[PDB]
Amino acid sequence: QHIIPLTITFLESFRVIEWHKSSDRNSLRFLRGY
RNA sequence: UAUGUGAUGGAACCUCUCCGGAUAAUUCUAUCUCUUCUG
Repeated sequence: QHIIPLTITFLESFRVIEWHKSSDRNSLRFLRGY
């Protein structure tokens, strides 16, 4: 197979969602911020 | 650490309301100090 590397260089900041359980991955807190 | 024919989340102002305020002449006279030995 062939591998094509990619790089993403952020500039200022970005948003991160927190960890959720497998059974609770369809809540409002997960759908928003997906 | 995703799973793939489908992600406007850049898709949302911690915004709004509240006298560091009130009262006071930089003025002025009565003592202080305890053990003395027969008196």
